[PDB]
Amino acid sequence: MAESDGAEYRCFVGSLSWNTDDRGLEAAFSSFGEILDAKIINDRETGRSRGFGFVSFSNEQAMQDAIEGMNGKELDGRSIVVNEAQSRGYGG
Repeated sequence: MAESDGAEYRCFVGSLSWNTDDRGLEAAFSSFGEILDAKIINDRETGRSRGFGFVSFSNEQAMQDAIEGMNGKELDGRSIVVNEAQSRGYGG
């Protein structure tokens, strides 16, 4: 099977803060399957969080059973949103 930038299991995770990082969303998603990455983004000059990033899985079943359950859950004291991040990442 072809794992490409068009055909990977990568999705967006919003909730994060000046207290939360990629480790904290990885620890909420690691219970579904084996993680490839998580990203947390801020302006490192300004000290200002975007408060989101991406999470990615080694398997599709883990991504889809997560997303269908994840809508409106609470991580690190904040309410979350989930959607796919493949086409916005590919830019096509």
